[PDB]
Amino acid sequence: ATGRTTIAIDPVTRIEGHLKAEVVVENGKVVDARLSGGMYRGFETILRGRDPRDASQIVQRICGVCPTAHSTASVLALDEAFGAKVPNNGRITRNLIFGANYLQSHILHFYHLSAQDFVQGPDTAPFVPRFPKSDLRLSKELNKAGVDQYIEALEVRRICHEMVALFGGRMPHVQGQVVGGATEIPTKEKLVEYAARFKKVRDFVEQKYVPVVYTIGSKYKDMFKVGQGFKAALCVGAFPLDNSGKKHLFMPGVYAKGKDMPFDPSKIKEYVKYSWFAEETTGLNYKEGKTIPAPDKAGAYSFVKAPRYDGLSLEVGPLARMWVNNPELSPVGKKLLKDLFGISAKKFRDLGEEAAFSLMGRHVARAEETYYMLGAIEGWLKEIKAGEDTVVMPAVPASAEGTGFTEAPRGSLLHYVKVKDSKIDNYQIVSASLWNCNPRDDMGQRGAVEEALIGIPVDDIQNPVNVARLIRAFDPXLGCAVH
Amino acid sequence: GTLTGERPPVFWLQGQGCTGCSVTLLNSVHPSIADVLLKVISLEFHPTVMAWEGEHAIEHMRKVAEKFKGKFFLVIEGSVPVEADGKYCIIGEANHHEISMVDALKEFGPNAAAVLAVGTCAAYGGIPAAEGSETGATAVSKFLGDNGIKTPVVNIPGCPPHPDWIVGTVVLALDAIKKNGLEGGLAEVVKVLDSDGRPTPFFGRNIHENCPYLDKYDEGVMSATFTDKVGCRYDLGCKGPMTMADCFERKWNGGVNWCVQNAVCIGCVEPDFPDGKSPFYQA
Ligand code: SF4
Ligand code: SF4
Ligand code: FCO
Ligand SMILES: [Cl-]
Ligand SMILES: [Fe+2]
Ligand code: NI
Ligand SMILES: [S]
Repeated sequence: ATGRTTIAIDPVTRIEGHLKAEVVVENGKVVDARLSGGMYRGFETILRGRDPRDASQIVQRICGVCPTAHSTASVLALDEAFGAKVPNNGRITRNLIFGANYLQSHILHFYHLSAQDFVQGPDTAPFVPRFPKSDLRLSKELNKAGVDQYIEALEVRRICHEMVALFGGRMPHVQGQVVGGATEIPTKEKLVEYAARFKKVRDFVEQKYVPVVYTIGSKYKDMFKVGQGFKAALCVGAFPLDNSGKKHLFMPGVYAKGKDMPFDPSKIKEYVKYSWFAEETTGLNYKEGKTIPAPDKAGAYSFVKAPRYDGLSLEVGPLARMWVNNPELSPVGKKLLKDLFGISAKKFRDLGEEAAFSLMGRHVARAEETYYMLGAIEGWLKEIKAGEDTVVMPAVPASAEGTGFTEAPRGSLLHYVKVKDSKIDNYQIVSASLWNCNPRDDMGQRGAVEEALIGIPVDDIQNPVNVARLIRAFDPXLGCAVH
Repeated sequence: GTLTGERPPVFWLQGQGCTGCSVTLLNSVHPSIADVLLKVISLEFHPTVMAWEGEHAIEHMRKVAEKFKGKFFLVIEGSVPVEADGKYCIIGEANHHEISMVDALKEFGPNAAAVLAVGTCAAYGGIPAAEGSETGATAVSKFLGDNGIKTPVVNIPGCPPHPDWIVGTVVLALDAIKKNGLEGGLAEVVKVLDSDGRPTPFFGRNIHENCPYLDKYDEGVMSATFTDKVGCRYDLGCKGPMTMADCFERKWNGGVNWCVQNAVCIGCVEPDFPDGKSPFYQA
């Protein structure tokens, strides 16, 4: 009954960094999309020529929301390149530093970035003005719970950063992770301080956050029926659970076209036809990666490269990790799925592919993962040994290479470093929001979020709220995506 | 403050930033960020946290800017890249026209009461301007000066700054303005800035000269591994001797740690950060 309207949103707000989204709407649904990351810094060229140890500080400034992820990938790459053997206690200390920021980041994302998609805030900036028809469906009581929890979450996320800083030095931008381990041995006194804060975070996650996501979701059941995209996911593994390098809290895997497959990093290639980089650099694996900006190149529309896995366009993040790993659902989630949705479920995949790979499914996965991380942190607090050394001091090699793989809160992250003459010769980063928020590849295949926008409803072109609601479900940070 | 009190309008523009300067502000303890937003300032535009989006958000800022011409505070997070006609940082689109960071600072800069350059990137160029970069990343004060824009600038550096430096500089300026009016108040703020534009309450003291490990430094007792917390950190790369900040006293994240106790100072508040403070892990 209606024809085409083309809608551009720049800036997309309540994400990190600079994003423009342009969608084509026909007859009340998105039928095409383009995502543009509009800010570039060029960390991969800034890093060249430096002492390799400097990387684990420089890279964190890619992104002040997820700096511990970049710190982790960098020190793992440097560990491999230097032949540094991280002491067991340092491995655990790193997990305590990084794990605390998963809690911070997911809480920040749901409450301070996403919740205004569903909750009306107080009648003052930055909560007004907004779309006249914002599709805010909650009762007065449940809306007030959302506001009260937004306000409480400001304190809880701050406490999470105190947890990071206890062994990490400060946050944003930790000092405490270096090649060879962690710079500060946990003391019994500071482990008491970490645990006391962790208890408050646990209580908020269990009693407020996980319940509110399912409860708000139960008022937006239509949002489990849209945003599927390719239904294809990547996990590269994260949080080593022993010193073998073989066992991780999140195990690696790929899922696409209804099938689980192994992860082989040699199958990653970064395309640039639709990205502002020199054409000769298209199609490179990260071990041979090149970063040559071309901001005037015709046809390109983003500073995000287009990563593909054996030609596939994949998404990353909590949904990806929880789908690939299929853990048990939280006790809260099981109960509320039954009570509010009529769903009997034990493990994450019991949601089914369609509901999991959806706008609201991504919010649910992130809340479930936050609960899952509580158990991991509790385990590390039992495993850590107060007073036991956490670092070795390795000499800088003249010639070496290394790759660090981990999972940032928003999805898979790797850093690759090549050292020559004791300096950085190349440094290549393939980050989480790169996998999600990238443009088309050289064959014209859309990025994960571009594809997940297809089918999104826009029944009111003057209040097209579901376009950015879909984008926010992926928790984008364009600083990470572009670097 | 109160929910019903006077709260001046603030626009927060991100150039080549990492959002760490916003995140550090969210960590403010006293006052909390909720109190800052609801009782101290009116944060009218901020892309990370505001309700509206896209052209509508830009137009809202423009409407407030016209109503409060000469009176709003402009926070800049990140550097301003000038190469390629501004194309390395596009911040919005309105009227089918892209808005670069260059464009935005030329538009709003002349009409702000003051520009607060938050973080080392905005204050001095920082990592985006460091060796190996190619975007023409420029500090706020230099960009404004090059374009004939005379609006006062206050630098609040750090990578990131401590929340107390950001909130405290706002409190200092608003107090001066309450006592003296806008022009008289900003004149009182300028009087307490150092030669790098930093407020001396926070940046007027050297880390090393106030460091708890200074006796170890003077004795030549140097830690050989990061986890030795008895010795001085100089041989491990500490830049405390060249760094002007009060971290030794207020510390970080609710007082739970700071860079020198945990590892080393990297001189993150200094105009030559990072290149003049690198390599980080040797003297
Ligand atoms: S070099 Fe660093 S650790 Fe040593 S006394 Fe100076 S500021 Fe303190
Ligand atoms: S101790 Fe040094 S590196 Fe740490 S915040 Fe202070 S000035 Fe920056
Ligand atoms: N989380 C996070 Fe940052 C992103 N995207 C990385 O990697
Ligand atoms: Cl992180
Ligand atoms: Fe990259
Ligand atoms: Ni990030
Ligand atoms: S992020």
